[PDB]
Amino acid sequence: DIQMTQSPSSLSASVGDRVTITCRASQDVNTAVAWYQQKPGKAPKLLIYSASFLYSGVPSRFSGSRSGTDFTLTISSLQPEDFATYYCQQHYTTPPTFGQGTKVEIKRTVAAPSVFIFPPSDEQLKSGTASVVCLLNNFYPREAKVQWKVDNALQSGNSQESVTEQDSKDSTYSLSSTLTLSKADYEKHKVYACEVTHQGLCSPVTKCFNRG
Amino acid sequence: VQLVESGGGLVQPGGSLRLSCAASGFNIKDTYIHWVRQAPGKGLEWVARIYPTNGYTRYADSVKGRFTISADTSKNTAYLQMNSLRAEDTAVYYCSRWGGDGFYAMDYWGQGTLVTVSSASTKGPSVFPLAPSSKSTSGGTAALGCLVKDYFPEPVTVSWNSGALTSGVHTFPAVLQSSGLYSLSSVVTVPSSSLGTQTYICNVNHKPSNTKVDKKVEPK
Repeated sequence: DIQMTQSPSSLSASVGDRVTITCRASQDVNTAVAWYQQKPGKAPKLLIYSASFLYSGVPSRFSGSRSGTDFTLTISSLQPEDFATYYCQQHYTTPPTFGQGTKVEIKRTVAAPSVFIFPPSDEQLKSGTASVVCLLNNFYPREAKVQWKVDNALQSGNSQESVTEQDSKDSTYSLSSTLTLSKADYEKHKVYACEVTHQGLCSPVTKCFNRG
Repeated sequence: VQLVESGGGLVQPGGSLRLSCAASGFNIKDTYIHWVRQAPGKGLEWVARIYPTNGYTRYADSVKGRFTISADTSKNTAYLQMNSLRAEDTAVYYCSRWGGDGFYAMDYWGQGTLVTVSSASTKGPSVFPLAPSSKSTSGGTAALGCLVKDYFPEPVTVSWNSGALTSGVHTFPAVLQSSGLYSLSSVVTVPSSSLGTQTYICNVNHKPSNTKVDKKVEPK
């Protein structure tokens, strides 16, 4: 079963950079190699077939190359819409096998999150659980910190983060952080804040509300 | 050309499932068909294939003897009988096709179906609005959303004003609560100049619990 060894496993490049990804087959595989791009949630799209040919509907900026057992996909001018994992596959033998794949993150100018905080709904509160949601919108880089302060008392073990894969147009990210509390527990406090720390901020921003 | 995976969801360890791959726009006789699989956060592992004319299949060690690919030439369809299922075979299940006779790249794929292999029960999500701030800067940009909470398994699909509102939409990847249940949110940012006037409604689909909520996120 031919192995396919992929380099790198991750890559940040900027818009209008040439980036290049290499794939090394264990045994020989002729021209028997295809290059597919998979976007978040979406299924893989063919980019290159037979190592050097540019599938129909694949923008010219993509290109492929074979030097012996070493295979090279090249993005001549990287575009935000290029964000994806890209996988090399050989089909010379069964099983056709894949590289572990290469995560291409676009690299743009440092961007400050917009923060919004959302009190629990009336209708959840009637079901004896309280969901407080802090949102961070359209920042760069993907690296942040959100802390939760109830009546200025810091919290822990009672919040859960989730980050969007990098937007395709503006190369930015967004983050959701969720504090949960029994209606019982929630009603024993008034000042809900979430502290947010990020590169684009020369000071931590806190959004807050009072229960009322 | 189209390939449409069906018959994938939740299933007990040990249990059975039969994935359906519906072709249109080309005869499945004239090509090979593949079933490639993506475990959560992992890469593509190829799983099996078949030349619908003869029915000559090939399978991967991990799945040999346990799974069984077949093809109904009449309905233009391919099947994956899956048996002795376990935590290992919990992944997305794509169905693809080799090109012609001498161009053996995989040019067309389904959208994929999530197969989750738990014996935990299916559970239907509640939806709750995330209502735009009163403060509303003065007229710049507002946020608003739907929280979607306590469903099993994945996946959940959220749209907005039924497909009519796409720019500014951030449907977060779901997070697994210690309860063993899922919750995400979806948020859209919009001109604070328009909170009353315009209507914003999130459409929540969870097929696992045949759920269609159309929640109208009002200011407060």
